[PDB]
Amino acid sequence: NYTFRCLQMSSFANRSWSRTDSVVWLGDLQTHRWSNDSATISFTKPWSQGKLSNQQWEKLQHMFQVYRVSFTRDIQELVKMMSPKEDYPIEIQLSAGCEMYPGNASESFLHVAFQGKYVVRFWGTSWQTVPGAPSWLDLPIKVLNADQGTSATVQMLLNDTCPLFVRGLLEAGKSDLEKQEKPVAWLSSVPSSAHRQLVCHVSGFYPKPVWVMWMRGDQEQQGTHRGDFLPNADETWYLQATLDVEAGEEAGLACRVKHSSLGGQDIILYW
Amino acid sequence: QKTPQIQVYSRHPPENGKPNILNCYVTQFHPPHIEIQMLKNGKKIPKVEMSDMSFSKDWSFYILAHTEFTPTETDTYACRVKHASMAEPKTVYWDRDM
Amino acid sequence: AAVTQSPRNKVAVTGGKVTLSCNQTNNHNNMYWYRQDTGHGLRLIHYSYGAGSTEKGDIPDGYKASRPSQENFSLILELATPSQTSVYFCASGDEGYTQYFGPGTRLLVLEDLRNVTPPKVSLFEPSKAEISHTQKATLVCLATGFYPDHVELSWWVNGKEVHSGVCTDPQPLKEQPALNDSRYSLSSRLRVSATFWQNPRNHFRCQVQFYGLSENDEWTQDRAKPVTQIVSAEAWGRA
Amino acid sequence: TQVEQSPQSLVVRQGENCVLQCNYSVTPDNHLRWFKQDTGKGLVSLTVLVDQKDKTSNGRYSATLDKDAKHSTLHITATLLDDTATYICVVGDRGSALGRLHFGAGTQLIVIPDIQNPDPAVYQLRDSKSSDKSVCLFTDFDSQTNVSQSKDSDVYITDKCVLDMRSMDFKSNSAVAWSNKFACANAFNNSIIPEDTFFPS
Ligand SMILES: CCCCCCCCCCCCCCCCCCCCCCCCCC(=O)N[C@@H](CO[C@H]1O[C@H](CO)[C@H](OCc2ccc(C(C)(C)C)cc2)[C@H](O)[C@H]1O)[C@H](O)[C@H](O)CCCCCCCCCCCCCC
Ligand SMILES: *[C@@H]1O[C@H](CO[C@@H]2O[C@@H](C)[C@@H](O)[C@@H](O)[C@@H]2O)[C@@H](O[C@@H]2O[C@H](CO)[C@@H](O)[C@H](O)[C@H]2NC(C)=O)[C@H](O)[C@H]1NC(C)=O
Ligand SMILES: *[C@@H]1O[C@H](CO)[C@@H](O[C@@H]2O[C@H](CO)[C@@H](O)[C@H](O)[C@H]2NC(C)=O)[C@H](O)[C@H]1NC(C)=O
Ligand SMILES: *[C@@H]1O[C@H](CO)[C@@H](O)[C@H](O)[C@H]1NC(C)=O
Ligand code: NA
Ligand code: NA
Ligand code: NA
Repeated sequence: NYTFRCLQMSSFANRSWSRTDSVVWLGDLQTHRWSNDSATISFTKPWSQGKLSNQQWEKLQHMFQVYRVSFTRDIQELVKMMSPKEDYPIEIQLSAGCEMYPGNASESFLHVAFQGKYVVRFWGTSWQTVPGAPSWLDLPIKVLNADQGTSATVQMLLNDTCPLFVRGLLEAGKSDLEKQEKPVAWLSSVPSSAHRQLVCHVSGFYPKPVWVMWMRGDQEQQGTHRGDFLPNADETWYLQATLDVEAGEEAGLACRVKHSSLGGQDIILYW
Repeated sequence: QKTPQIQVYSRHPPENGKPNILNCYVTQFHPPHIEIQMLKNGKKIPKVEMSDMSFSKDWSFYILAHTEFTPTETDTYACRVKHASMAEPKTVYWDRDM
Repeated sequence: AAVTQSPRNKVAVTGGKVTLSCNQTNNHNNMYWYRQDTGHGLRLIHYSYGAGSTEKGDIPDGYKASRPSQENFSLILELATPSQTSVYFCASGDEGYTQYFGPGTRLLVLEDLRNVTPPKVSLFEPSKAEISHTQKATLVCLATGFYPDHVELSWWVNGKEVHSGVCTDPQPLKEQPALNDSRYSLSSRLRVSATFWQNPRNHFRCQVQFYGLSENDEWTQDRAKPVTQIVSAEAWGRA
Repeated sequence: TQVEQSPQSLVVRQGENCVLQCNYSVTPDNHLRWFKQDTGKGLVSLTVLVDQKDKTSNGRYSATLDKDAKHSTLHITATLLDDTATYICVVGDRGSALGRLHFGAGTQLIVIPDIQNPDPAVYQLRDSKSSDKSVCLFTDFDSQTNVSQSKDSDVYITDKCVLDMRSMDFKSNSAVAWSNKFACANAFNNSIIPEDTFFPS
């Protein structure tokens, strides 16, 4: 199952100044970038056009080019309309795309956040507010839902274009999507409010699923704390696993790493 | 206005004298306007590469800075961030042991 | 969904204050002011998304907008200039794209009011030669000596306005085309059947609404103040 | 401008068809409206076109829109005198109140009325109050005839003007002449008037 996510972030500093920047993800791989400074959407993979013909891509891009300009003016007009309820600066984020399931099934979504809070989605044939959203948004929703042309275009974009485009991406991008990159590990230590803290560093692995445990022989140390997954710049992952121990208790300890890329040959590092 | 988390880590196992890549991962901030610098001995490294800014499930922003570096016994490396959520710039030093 | 404008016609002097009003009983949030000048499409001056909101359009300079209520949207010319001589259109709408336009307001801004003069109106009765030759009867109305050219000429039979059988000159003509501020003349015809003209219960009236000075306007000349007024001339049918 | 109309003006005879053009660069183009504006009057909507390739009709008016070419035409079938007007193309850039309207500058149509049964004549009419004052009425000439402005500075002559007696289905041209000086025999000497013009007395 892969989630395709188009992420738009728009800053409005005052009546005149604004910028809109977009990134596109298929799972955890970036497929597109669209900087405010650029007239055109940039591919960040050789296969970013999917299975769309040049004419189909050109047509899709043109729709987005009109959208970006139109969006910018509409927000500025909605601010005037709700004035002085809402003032600049304003941040609007959109998260749109589809999740792909087996058997040619998918679900599409278009979620909108205002000043960092999810307030609005497109659902069915119209815009709606979601639970918790402020009441003033009822007027913008009324205005947005008057635009039958936008509703018809968005319906087609979510229902048809997104899944068709993404199915093509999954075919074209298969060998990047299914890449296996091996982790490399190393050990280190620091003090921690006392006691020592051993660190097992694991870096360069893809895809994300990984297993890392501190161990004495065959005894999995239950005090092992996995950190967050941190990205490397080359579309691999970094993770560290810590263990709090007593000074002089380090002997016997090892760090074991399981990953799909190692083909059963685990990494074992003895302190 | 959420306050930025800063995590500094090397791409490869660090070895004094060996070229490597240093990453600075800034997360959980908003609004998205931010200044990120990577420092060698408190001096701004030139030609630092930035990823495109993105955001998470929870709508908070994140971005990855990275730069080539050669660790040594003597030289200090840090990532310094200015963001409206903070009165002063925050500096997080690279510690190879962490 | 109806929209009205007042005044419908205004003669003003440079430096004076002019207010154009638009009223709208549709409970529309949104109202819009435009001007129409020959050689251009309508151009947006100011608009409003509700009471208290005013927003600059494409050509706001020299105009102030005011939206005191849902019903009323005003365009205020604080210091009127000749460049603001135009036809002004107000419109209203709800969340939908349709703008419902008012009937328009004609504004003329003169440099000076010294030459403003109301018309004399005369009604000329049908020739008996026409009646015997055609079994039709043409009345002619003549408005003369007026300045500027902001007049509306209409025909009334027994207290009700008539349009059928009418034609009014598209433009007033200048009485002294050599002179800078020539006075104007305008003619209109009303043609009816001979039997209609011959019926002595038929009362015919030609009316000219003249637009000139207001009550508020200063007047320093000896002659009567040439205010906005109706001048008319009438005749009864007869055998 | 982003909305251009062609022709700028045209003259047609009653009963003829004509076609008016609108070309625009407005983006996006949600809908296109045609207005009719009679002299000194307001805007009367004739049709609105909304589809990528659209066709509409409204009596003798029909219209097309091609959003790919950014082009619209308005067709008037069998023109009548009352079609004399300015015809205005407007493009709305949104399907909601967030839209701006982009107005073309308009096309002026003049329709020359068809005078079936001419009977050119010059009549004298007397003032209702002071019978010493009069005007001369040149009437019932066909649209071939042109009325020329005045020779003397003290003599006034109006342009021709068609009236329409609707209940009788009857139209007639006329022009008016008067002077502070002057007889109706001599009033329209500066005009090429028909030979069979009736001068009574
Ligand atoms: C999303 C899935 C995409 C997957 C495939 C593509 C993947 C490839 C990489 C893509 C990279 C792009 C990155 C961007 C990512 C984020 C994008 C997600 C947002 C998508 C929204 C797309 C909206 C498209 C439409 C648009 O631009 N509307 C805009 C232009 O509309 C005008 O032009 C159109 C021309 O297509 C139509 O006119 C043509 C028309 C007329 C009639 C008809 C009929 C069939 C009915 C006769 C049809 C057509 C319209 O009617 C006309 O009004 C319109 O201005 C919208 O309002 C823009 C904003 C929409 C989003 C609003 C979000 C909600 C914000 C809430 C804010 C509240 C804050 C208040 C303070
Ligand atoms: C597009 O599909 C929707 C229903 O799908 C949901 O909403 C989409 C925008 C997308 O997010 C999907 O993944 C969702 O599952 C259709 O909406 C229905 O339309 C009918 C009549 O048009 C209406 O009676 C239903 O109530 C709608 N369903 C809901 C949940 O509101 C829509 O018609 C489809 N449009 C086209 C053009 O295919
Ligand atoms: C983001 O991109 C938009 C669109 O290109 C920029 O808006 C344009 O800015 C230029 C230069 O200031 C103006 O001449 C144009 O009128 C603007 N275009 C439109 C369509 O309005 C905007 O300035 C960019 N934002 C930033 C902060 O650079
Ligand atoms: C609007 O915001 C920008 C960016 O914050 C700022 O630099 C600029 O001074 C502002 N412009 C105006 C006209 O106020
Ligand atoms: Na006045
Ligand atoms: Na104009
Ligand atoms: Na006659």
